[PDB]
Amino acid sequence: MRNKIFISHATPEDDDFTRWLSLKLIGLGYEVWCDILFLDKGVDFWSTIEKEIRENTCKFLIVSSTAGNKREGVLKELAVATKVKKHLQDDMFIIPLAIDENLSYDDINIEIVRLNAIDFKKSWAKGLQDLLDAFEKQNVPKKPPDHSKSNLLYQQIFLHDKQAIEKEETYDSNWFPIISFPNELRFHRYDWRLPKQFDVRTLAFPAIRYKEYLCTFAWEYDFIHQLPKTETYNGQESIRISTSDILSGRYDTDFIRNYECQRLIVQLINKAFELRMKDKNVREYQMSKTFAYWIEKGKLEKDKFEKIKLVGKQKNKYWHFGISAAGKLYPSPVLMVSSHIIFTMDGINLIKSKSIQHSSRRKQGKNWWNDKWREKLLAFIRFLSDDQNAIYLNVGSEEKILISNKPLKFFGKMSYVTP
Amino acid sequence: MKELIYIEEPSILFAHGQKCTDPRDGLALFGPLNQIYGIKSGVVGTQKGLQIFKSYLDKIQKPIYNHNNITRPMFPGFEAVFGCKWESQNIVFKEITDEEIRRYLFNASTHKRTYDLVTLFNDKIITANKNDEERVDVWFVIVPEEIYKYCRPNSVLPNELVQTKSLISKSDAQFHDQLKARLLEHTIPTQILRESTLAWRDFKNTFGAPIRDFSKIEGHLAWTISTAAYYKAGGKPWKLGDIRPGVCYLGLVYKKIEKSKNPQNACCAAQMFLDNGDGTVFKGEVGPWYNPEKGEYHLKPKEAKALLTQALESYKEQNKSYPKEVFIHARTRFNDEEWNAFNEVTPKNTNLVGVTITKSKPLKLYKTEGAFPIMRGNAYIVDEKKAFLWTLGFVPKLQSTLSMEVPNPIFIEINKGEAEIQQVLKDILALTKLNYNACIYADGEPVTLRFANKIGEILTASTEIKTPPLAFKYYI
DNA sequence: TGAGGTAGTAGGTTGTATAGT
DNA sequence: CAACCTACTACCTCAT
Repeated sequence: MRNKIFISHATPEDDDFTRWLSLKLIGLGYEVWCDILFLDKGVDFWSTIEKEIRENTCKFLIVSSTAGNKREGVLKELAVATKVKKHLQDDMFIIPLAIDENLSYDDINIEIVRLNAIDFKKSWAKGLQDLLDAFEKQNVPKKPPDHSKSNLLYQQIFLHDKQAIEKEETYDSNWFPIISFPNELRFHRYDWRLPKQFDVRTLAFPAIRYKEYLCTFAWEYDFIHQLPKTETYNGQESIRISTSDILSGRYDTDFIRNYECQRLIVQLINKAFELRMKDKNVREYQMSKTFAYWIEKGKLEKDKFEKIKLVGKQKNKYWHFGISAAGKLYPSPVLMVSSHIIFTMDGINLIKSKSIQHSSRRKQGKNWWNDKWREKLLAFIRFLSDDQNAIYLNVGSEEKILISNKPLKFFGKMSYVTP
Repeated sequence: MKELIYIEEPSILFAHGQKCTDPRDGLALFGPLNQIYGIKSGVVGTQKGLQIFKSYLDKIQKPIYNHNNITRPMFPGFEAVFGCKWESQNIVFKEITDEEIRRYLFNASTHKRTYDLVTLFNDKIITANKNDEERVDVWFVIVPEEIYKYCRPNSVLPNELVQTKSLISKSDAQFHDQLKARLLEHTIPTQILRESTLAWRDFKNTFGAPIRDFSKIEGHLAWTISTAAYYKAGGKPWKLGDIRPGVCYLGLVYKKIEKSKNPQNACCAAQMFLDNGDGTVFKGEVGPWYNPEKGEYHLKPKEAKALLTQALESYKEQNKSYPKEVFIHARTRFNDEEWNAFNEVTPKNTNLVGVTITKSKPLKLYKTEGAFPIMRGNAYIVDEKKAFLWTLGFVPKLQSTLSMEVPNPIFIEINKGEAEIQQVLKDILALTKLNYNACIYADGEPVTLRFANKIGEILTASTEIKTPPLAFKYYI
């Protein structure tokens, strides 16, 4: 028998409403039919509607909107509906859904102007309630309400295209692994050789004052000119610890615990970074928690490195790409490189106002996406590298810390579908 | 080359027993879980504050679309989605004229400027509920614009408008944080909105342009406001869909008191969530928790028991029995002296685990092909007690990211206890969906720590309060 | 003087265009 | 105060 209910809609201005009602209705016990539900490759697109409107369609719904009247297909779908309205001879076979407010009485199509309309402008429900009372005032064959059938189309119709595919893919990280450390970390009982008044950043080599010692990767004979009276020191007074015992958790003592050593190694890497940086052709930017390192304008050819831009302008302002390093030991001995954007007025002279540096960084930074962050970050560390893949961080005249610019990748499954 | 695991986006259920993935999409399709039928609106504001409230409440019956509907779906209408009807002519009004504003607001000192205006609303709100027997589901506060700019710290009142001087120099203060505090002994639900939000068309700058550009996002606003309003009236729109029942989530909160001489005094709070997220908040008493040497907050074995029990026994009344699993979320790692305070009161049956969720700066993950970042749900498991989770990044249904750059994961470490880590992750993810004050696809931080600081700022604003266990809808 | 860390503020605009060296 | 996220300062602070 004729039970299927059609909904003829204005595409694509008012496709939003049909998506709201058809799913609402199929769960309320109705077997509905509309051209939003079926994806058609078949050469006969009209052959479906002209058939499904004539024998099995019980009511016809047309959206009386601004673009409802004007669209070609909409008034042509309606043709058969007023043709069959003469067959069963029912005055209210065709019922409109008035959704636009601006349409006066004049602009509405004369086929439907005099027809018993339904106001949806005030509340979409308050019309829907006024509509399905007529569905009860005329006996429309409808099954009891079951919303289990409602969203099964929703997962198939709209959510089917936009869901978690099973495509495997690789992601690149900003964790940069350490090639090799020096062999051992040595401590020196300097006592009176190092003055209480001497700060260790001046040392020209990485050094952290300990309770009685000064920890360093460089050997005790490395800095004598910066700090004299070291020449009296003997090598047997130093307590030495192998590096690979520390990160392997094997070492723990009563005078120093390994979790304390692990805190020392981080600070030495950073000081090692800053020192080697002044050898590497970058201006520094004084931030709160670290120093930032960026490239001056024109210090590379056409401000591009490996066809990758690293320096551009925004409006009058000149923006550069920058980085800031840091250490971490778990899970792996790695070097963490964060990205930053510095702003210059002419290419060389920083903008002193911090207010501009942040408020104009997001004005630019929001514009970038996955491609441009990885492209400019992974290009910048290649620039700081000394040979091909490696970076030489000088922590001794003969003991160095080597870092690989190729960040460790992450494999994964179930990638999203890229638009 | 280490690989990550996908934590499948868990689902939330809706009315009629069917569950979905987006709380905005399913609501129009199904509606809220338990449904009340009447919401009388209690208004407190100026005359202009009325029609601004009248016109907008008149407009949420009408649909308002977004600029990119594919990314934040449309709003059909209140009566259409939630079933409850919200009428404009159903207004209970207690007026606070602008004439009362200028007298009580024009003060030299910010604290007496804020306190006197907070004083004005408390009497007009409490007495409006006391005298009139009218059951008001929620009381709505329409704060005029000229108060928001003038009633915070670091925003002094000009040397011109003043009409009463401060009587001693300066030798909390935020309004909606302070007003919310003196309405805690009176379990009365409140929602504060400025005139700048509902009527952004009127207040312009010099250039003839709106001060706050909502033209693109006018639809999504109907989602945030009209969802959070329905909740405080007494109806929870959605549970979480699939859960092993009998599980508890406790969210820890400290807050250092800057006004005290000791750098350890803090007002502690413990927020519990179950499946619903209506939840309950149990106030912990004040004591020395800030360790200024090490920097982290820690509890004293006395308050941990008086807080877990006052919390857990209320679960013995919420469900008829004791909990089987309890997960404790917090910002800092746990030392040993604190956990023996918890293990001592915990039933011998109940397994207990503490979890450290830090928004640290450990890793970004740059997708190797294309301008779009990795999709939410990837998670690096480093060891069997620590793991990385991407709460931000790309969302496949939405076709837009949630972070406007390469996302930042949150670091989850099982500091105490021992548990299957992948089960915490599949559960921590599900604690993102649950956020009533805004209907969004997901949060970045789980909901157990979402309002940590906003809860903390309520307790410290009034010290003499004895705040009992109260639901969350009285705190938001 | 720097150490680390935590909680106060500030600013931007609702986000993957399309003309054109 | 619609709200999220994500950056970054200077401030008050204690400790070494």
